[PDB]
Formats: sequence, C-alpha cells, structure tokens
Amino acid sequence: SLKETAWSAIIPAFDHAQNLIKIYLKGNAIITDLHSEAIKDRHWKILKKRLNTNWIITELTLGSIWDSDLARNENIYREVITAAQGEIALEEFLKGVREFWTTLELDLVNYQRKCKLVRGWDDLFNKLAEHLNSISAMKMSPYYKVFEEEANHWDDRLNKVRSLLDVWIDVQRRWVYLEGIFINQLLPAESTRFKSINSEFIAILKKVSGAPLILEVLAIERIQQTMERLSDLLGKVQKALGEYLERQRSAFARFYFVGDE
Amino acid sequence: SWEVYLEAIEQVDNIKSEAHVMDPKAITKDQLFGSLDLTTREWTDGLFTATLRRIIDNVRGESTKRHWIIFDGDVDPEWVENLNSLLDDNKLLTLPNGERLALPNNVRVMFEVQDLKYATLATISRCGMVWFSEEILTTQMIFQNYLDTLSNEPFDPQEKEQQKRNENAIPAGLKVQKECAAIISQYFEPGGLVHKVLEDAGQRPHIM
Amino acid sequence: KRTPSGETVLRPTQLGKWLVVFCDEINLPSTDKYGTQRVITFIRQMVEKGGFWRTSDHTWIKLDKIQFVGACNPPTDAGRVQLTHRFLRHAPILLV
Repeated sequence: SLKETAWSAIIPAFDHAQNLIKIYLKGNAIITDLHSEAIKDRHWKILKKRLNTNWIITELTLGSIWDSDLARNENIYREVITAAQGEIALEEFLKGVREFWTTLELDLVNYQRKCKLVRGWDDLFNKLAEHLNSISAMKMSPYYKVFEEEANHWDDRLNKVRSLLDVWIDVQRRWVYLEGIFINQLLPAESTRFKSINSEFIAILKKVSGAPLILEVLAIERIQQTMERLSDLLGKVQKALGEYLERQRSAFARFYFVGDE
Repeated sequence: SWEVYLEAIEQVDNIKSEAHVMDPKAITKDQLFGSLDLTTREWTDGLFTATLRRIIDNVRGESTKRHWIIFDGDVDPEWVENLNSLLDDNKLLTLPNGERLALPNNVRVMFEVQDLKYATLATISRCGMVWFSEEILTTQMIFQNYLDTLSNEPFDPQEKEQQKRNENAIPAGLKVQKECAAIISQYFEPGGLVHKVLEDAGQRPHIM
Repeated sequence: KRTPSGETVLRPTQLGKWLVVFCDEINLPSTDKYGTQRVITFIRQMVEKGGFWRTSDHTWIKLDKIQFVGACNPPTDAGRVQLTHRFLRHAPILLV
C-alpha cells in the first residue's frame, strides 16, 4: 500500500523482505530530504535522466523511488539533494534583494513648501554594497548557473541605482546651499543660470514625489544624464559664487574676517 | 533655598516668580540646545533654547514676571560652552542656525550641583556662586522638619484632598500620625536616641 | 494622559496598577567622559522632581503610578560604578 501512496501523499524469502524493508528504512533519510521545499521540478527531471528512468513526475509513489536502488543509487540522489539545497540558499538570497528593492520608496522629507528631498542616503549605499558584493560572490558558486540571469539583472540595475544616487546626493547638496541665496540683482548672470536649474530640479523632484519607487525613478528619461547635467551646472554656479566673494573680499579686506555665510 | 527665595521675592515686589528646572544631562546635548536637520538644514530647538525663546516671545505674558531657568544636575564644559556668551557680558545665546536669542533683564540662569570635578576656571569664572555646606542643614532641622510634616501632612492623597476642600468650604489618618508625632518626638530632640544612633551608624562601614 | 489641570502624565496602561521597573544591574551603566551615568540622573529626576521632559515637544511629564526597584553587586566588584549621591538619597538600601 505504501508503494501506492503518491508524493504530495507520503510523509517522512523472509530475510528478503526483512532486508528490503531494512534498506527502505536506511534510505528513508533521502525520502525526507527528497520531500523538502528545496526539491523543485528541475531536480526531479535531473533525477529522471541521471537514473535513465521513464516516469512522469506528476504521478509519483514511494514505489516509483524505491524502484531504483535507493542504497545503490543514494549517490546520485545525494548529488541532487545537495545541488537543490545549494540552489535554494541563493534563490532565498534573491528573495531578499527582490523583496527589498521591488517595493522600496525613497525616503522623502518636506523642504519649506518647495518640494521634498531624498533622505536615507547611506542606508541605501550599505544595502547597495551588501547586495552588490554578495551578488558578485554568489557568482563563484557551484550553483550560480540557474539564477545567473537575474544575478546579472540586479547587478546592472543596482549599479545604475548606485550611480544614480551618487550624482544625486551631489545635486541636492549643491542645491540646498545655493537655493537659499537665490543679490539676484547683484549677480544676474548666475541668478538666471540658477533659476533654470531650480526649475527642472523642482520639476524632476515632483515626478519623484509622484512615484517614489527608487526602481521607478531609475527609469526616468535619461535622469542619469540629467542629474549629471544638473550637478555640472550647479558646480559651475558654486564656483561662480566663490570668485564673487573672493572679489567682495579683496575689495574690502575686513571681509576676510567674516565667513562665507 | 531658591524655592524659598523664589516664592518670597515674588511677595515683596508683588511679581510672579517662575522656575523652569531641568536635568541638563538627563537628556542629550542636542535635545538640550537643539540641532540642525542633515538634509533640510532646518534648525529645531533644544529644551533650553525653547524655554528661553518662550520668554523672549511674550505671547503668554512672560514679560509680566521674573523667570529662573534652572539646571538641576551635573556640569561639564561640553554642555556649557554653548552658554558662555550668554553669561559673560553680552547676554546673547548664539545658536548654530545663527539666530542668536537675547537674554531679557527679567531672566536668571542658575545651576544646582553637588560637585565641580569637571568644571573649568573658564566655565566657573563667568558665574556668581553660593556654596551650601552640608553643615548648614542640621540633623536636628531635619528631624524637626520631619515631625512637622508627619503631624501636618496626611499619608493619604485622598485625605489631603478631603482636607483642602474642607478648608475651601483632621481625617482619621492624620489624627493617628499626630499622635505618633507625639510618642516619638522625644527620641529626636538633642542628644537623643535617633541622634546617638545615627552618629554610630555613620562611623560604621556600609556596602555603599 | 493630559490631566484636567492641563498637565500631561505618564501612567501604566494597565487599569489600577503601579508599574514596577526592576533594574537588575543598576550600577553597571557606564559614565561619560565626565563621570555622569545619565540613566541615573534621569531616574533621580523622575523620583525627586516627579517626572521628566519629553524632548520631542518639550512637555514635562509627571509619572502617575510608576516606581523603580534596583538590585546589583557592591561597587567593589569589577564594572560596578559607585552611584551618585544625589541618587542614593532616594534609594533605601538592604544588604542581602
């Protein structure tokens, strides 16, 4: 009857049967291993071929498995049991990267009724560095093959996010400083070059406030270019203001006795 | 002391005294003076900076009374160097947000401390100082204050409540307190038992 | 719980019960560079002054039915800090 029990079903001359049972008992280790969340379709497929068997997974009883010599073939079962257990350690890793990033919304904070900025920087980087590394290190695993297509997607996706954030924290910093200043009548030339930045920055920033999903903003029309474009500009502006203070100062030495703010 | 001087000077010039006491280190330095948000650059006040400002902005008649902002606790240069230019001669707290709040004439900043082991000449110099030696308060003045509270103050919060409404319109508890005040009163008097007992205890060793 | 007076008090969520905060190695809390065990000046504050300051909105909180009990090893043992005198003043001691 036991032989007759299918898979979702089972749960972990005289001397002939005596020993036969003796073996099944020994083997049993396998049946439990061969029943864990680790064993997927692929594994059963693998088991059908490495043992040259002509059976369909869909319907499988202990008899199916006990048919092949559990004792004589534990070896090939074991290889697989191990492979499967190995693969889920990775699969489970991907579950973490998957779950964390797929839903993650940028931590925004209000900025005096103008917009809202991105907070949580270093928190993002540590994760980007943890996952990134492990994604790399998980590429020298006897199991990497399987998942190696996703690994390559996250590796790209996540680097793009690391690059996106870097040029960002800069734009924001540079902006939060220069913003409070823009005197406009004093340095028109830059005041105007800043108005424009402050414009597409606020603009951009609203869209972020729309769908704050980091992976979603990452998909904004060439934002990596745009943010890099804005950072560059704010840089040429920041330098601009420095030289003006260097003149204001060299025009009234006593100004050297006061700070830039 | 300041409690007695505070409630008494309010009854001489007929002006409301008001003590704002805090433990300068029961909270962190940033919670005490305030800080700056590291993204929006917004300045948020500390408990001290807030209470000062509350006064400066006479929104609730602060101007009609004398204030005493008290730090009841340990002193170190770290939590004080943010108070120096307000205690020197410029009466000006200058926060990082650069707002710099002014010290009204109607305000006084005190400290109640046990020791100065970590204060510097620089942190003491710009401060008036009164020293209260344990010897002030006699063991006797303590016994006496005790015997008077026991015979005038009921243990029961319900009785003081039932004694106050009555005044504004001796429970059995207090009557028993008063009677005992009387039975033990003698062991407290000079050269007495409690006294003789205490003196001995103190000359013995204790775990703490 | 904001009281009628207009004052807010901290109290046990449990109806009709005093929370007892038993602190097992009370003398272990490390001091800062200036000999101050903050948890201890904090606890003195609650016991002596009646409460503490909420540093989020700057409101004085008056405990209702909350008390503390402490236990520890004598200060002679390694790691034990001699409790400030301002504290021990409110702390009756029983040696066991």
